[PDB]
Amino acid sequence: TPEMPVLENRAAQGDITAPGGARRLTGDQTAALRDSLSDKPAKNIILLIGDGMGDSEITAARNYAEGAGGFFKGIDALPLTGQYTHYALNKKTGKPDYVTDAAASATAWSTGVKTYNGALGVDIHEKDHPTILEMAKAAGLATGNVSTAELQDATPAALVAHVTSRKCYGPSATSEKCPGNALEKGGKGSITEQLLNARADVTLGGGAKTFAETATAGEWQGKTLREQAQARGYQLVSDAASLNSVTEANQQKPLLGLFADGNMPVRWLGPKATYHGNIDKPAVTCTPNPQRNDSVPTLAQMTDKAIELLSKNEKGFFLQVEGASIDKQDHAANPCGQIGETVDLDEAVQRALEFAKKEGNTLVIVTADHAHASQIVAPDTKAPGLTQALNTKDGAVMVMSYGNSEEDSQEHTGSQLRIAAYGPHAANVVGLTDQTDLFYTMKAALGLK
Amino acid sequence: TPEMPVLENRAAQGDITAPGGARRLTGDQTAALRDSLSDKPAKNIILLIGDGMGDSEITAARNYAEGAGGFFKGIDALPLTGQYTHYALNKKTGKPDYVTDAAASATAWSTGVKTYNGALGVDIHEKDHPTILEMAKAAGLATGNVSTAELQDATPAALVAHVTSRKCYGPSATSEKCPGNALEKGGKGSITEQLLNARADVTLGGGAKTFAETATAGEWQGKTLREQAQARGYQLVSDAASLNSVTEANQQKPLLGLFADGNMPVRWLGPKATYHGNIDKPAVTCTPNPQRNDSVPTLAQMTDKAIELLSKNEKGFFLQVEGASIDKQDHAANPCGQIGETVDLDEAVQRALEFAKKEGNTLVIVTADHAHASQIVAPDTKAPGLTQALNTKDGAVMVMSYGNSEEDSQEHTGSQLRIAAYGPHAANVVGLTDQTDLFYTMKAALGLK
Ligand SMILES: [Mg+2]
Ligand SMILES: [Mg+2]
Ligand SMILES: [Zn+2]
Ligand SMILES: [Zn+2]
Ligand SMILES: [Zn+2]
Ligand SMILES: [Zn+2]
Repeated sequence: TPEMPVLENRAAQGDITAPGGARRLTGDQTAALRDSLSDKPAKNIILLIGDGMGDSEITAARNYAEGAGGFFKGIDALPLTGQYTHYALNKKTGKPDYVTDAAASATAWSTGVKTYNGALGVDIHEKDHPTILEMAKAAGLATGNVSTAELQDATPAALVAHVTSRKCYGPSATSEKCPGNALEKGGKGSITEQLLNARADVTLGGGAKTFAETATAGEWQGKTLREQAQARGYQLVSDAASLNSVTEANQQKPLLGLFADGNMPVRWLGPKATYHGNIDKPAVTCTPNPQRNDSVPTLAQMTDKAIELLSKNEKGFFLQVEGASIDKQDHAANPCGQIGETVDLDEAVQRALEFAKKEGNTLVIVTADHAHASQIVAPDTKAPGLTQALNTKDGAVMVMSYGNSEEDSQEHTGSQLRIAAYGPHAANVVGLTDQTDLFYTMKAALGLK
Repeated sequence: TPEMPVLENRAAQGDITAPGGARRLTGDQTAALRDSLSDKPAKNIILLIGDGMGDSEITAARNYAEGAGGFFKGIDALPLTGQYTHYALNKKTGKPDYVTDAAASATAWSTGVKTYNGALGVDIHEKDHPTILEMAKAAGLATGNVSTAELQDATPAALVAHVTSRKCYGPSATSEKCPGNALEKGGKGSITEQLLNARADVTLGGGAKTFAETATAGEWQGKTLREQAQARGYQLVSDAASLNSVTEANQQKPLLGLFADGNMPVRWLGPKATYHGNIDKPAVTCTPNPQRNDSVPTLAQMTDKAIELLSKNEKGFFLQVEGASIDKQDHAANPCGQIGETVDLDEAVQRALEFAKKEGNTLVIVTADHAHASQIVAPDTKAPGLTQALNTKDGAVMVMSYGNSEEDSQEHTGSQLRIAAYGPHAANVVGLTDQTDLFYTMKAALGLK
């Protein structure tokens, strides 16, 4: 069919010190872009969330990994781009809370309604709203939700659970934090419980431990959430090997991948940024993480199988893939960790585009939930916060900075950030939009009511 | 002719607390976007540089001025969008310097070659390269260069001067800082002298004092740079009233507007951010600047007249307009002063679009040289640097942070930033591009050799 181009090379054209050497473009876009514009309907949609992966996160990753004139074959390759707003809401006044958390933002792009920090699937009135995933499942479409964080953490949970607070993981915490939701108290239940009820075809990530809890009320009272899964049809896999033995993954044989007690281990090791570290200490070179066992699947691997299983549905599918720890390491002021994670995601995003071009009716979207702390500063910056110099692909030093908190956790920031898309309806992310528009853009491309 | 739509409303559709209330989109873009793609040649081009106005600077200003669900009629209204890279070069190794200054960046978009921080119109070998303005003048097109900074400052000087350091304002400093350029030493000369030789039709800004210097060598030796200007044909205006009396402005009657000794006064007052200021001090509300005399033209006012004068050329024109102090107040950790300047810029950008739509073959581009320091943080952020909470249009507090420097000057940052465009060839800004492409995009739109 009329193939929509996917940016093949936005890397520098040559000698960056020479005239025309640093150009990313080779010729005029007008035609190429025009060939990317389609209001055909998406058969499927894959949405890649780089948790806290704003433009600075992207630059620092490219800069370190592929060099300043380099180019991410996935993240940088989506043709249509824009910047979106992601403000949350103050619960009491319903006023904008300029800086959102994982909870409110996820709810935003999945239900189309703004909310307060810490909420999952509810508007500020605590009223429920159906998720893009739920709507899909009803339409007969296959659903998938992948992530490197515990499956209970906001971003993935936002598509299946409806709770007043995000801390309402499983049984124990919900009873004493989300009573109105508590199963025993007559509510729908904990995030975990609600996820198992949700029943999406493919659900992979960490968070094994919240499955150790036993239900209190309900049909499965007494038994651990784990057994309830199995008992209800769920195939349980815990490693690369078992993950590959799957062939079918459908409403009767849903796949539940629990690859870590909590979050999946980080891709790279590197010390954490320190006070004056860019000046008092040697420049860092990132290293692979010894701890991460070779049996723990990688985001791209997870993304790959999901796609392979999900693609079987004649109607189509929906898949959320999250590279969660970009944000986490960003909170930890740990460059190597964070950068490596963005790389991890780029890899997954590559795997998504590859399929996007072959199939031809897919919508690929890459973006973040919000902006974060890290900033690329000058080698000699003498800062008040946490810094650290890194040796980049170019053989140059690059200095990173964390200084928007004295609390030991570096904070999110409120800046608008990038949203790139490729395929049918990819046009709706261009210019300035709001994260809730993302929701509407998925519903309409997918032709959902 | 086929009119290209200019984003009329990306404000929220309604109640931000309700489902679909926070949306900026009202329908599908595909067609509207289609109707914006043209490879027709631009008759003219207007380039709006918000010095240091990256996405965080845009959000903070829209948040405070128009509210989070608000929309900038100028800045936010340009249909086509993308993110570009602006790294500079190390002079010694020709390696990437991840964080450029005003000088190198300006040089990148105007000549099309990367350079080291502090250079104006030279590559790292100190070899000269023609500017887009210079090329335009030769092509027979009208030229204009507008700024709120002293005309000598990098951003506006980059289009007419070729100096080893940006500190080579006029006579004195050049002799002792850019010997190879110094007139008497045989060189082309100081930035001022080079500007006066450049002879662009319209040149308005600040920097009156560098014109008090007297040339040393040359035809006009002994006399002050100012008399030389008059002696050569320049119409010298110094206020709104004189600026409006101009009718012609061309090669024989070139206009030179010097509206301030140095930089033009800022638009808004507001105190400077302080340590723990968001917690220790009351929330601030910006105020207009009392100092700013009513006779000092405003950026939009200046942009307006430039356009009016420049529009007279049957061939076309080229116009660089810079809102300079966004960056200057940003260095100063002064939210009210910084936001005010971004607003000041939006006003001028509106002017540009207004014309852009009427004429029909204009290319408008709005962007910044680099990213800067400010960050929108949480009301209760307990930070190491400079903070300050402000009362926004929403009636909510918005906290801003400055903490990438213990030096009393807040630093630039290397993050990739937005670049929106409207008109012929506006497509070439979509996706990831590099600041030097911007140079090639102007050259081909304007059909220059
Ligand atoms: Mg997450
Ligand atoms: Mg400037
Ligand atoms: Zn997040
Ligand atoms: Zn976070
Ligand atoms: Zn600057
Ligand atoms: Zn600056």
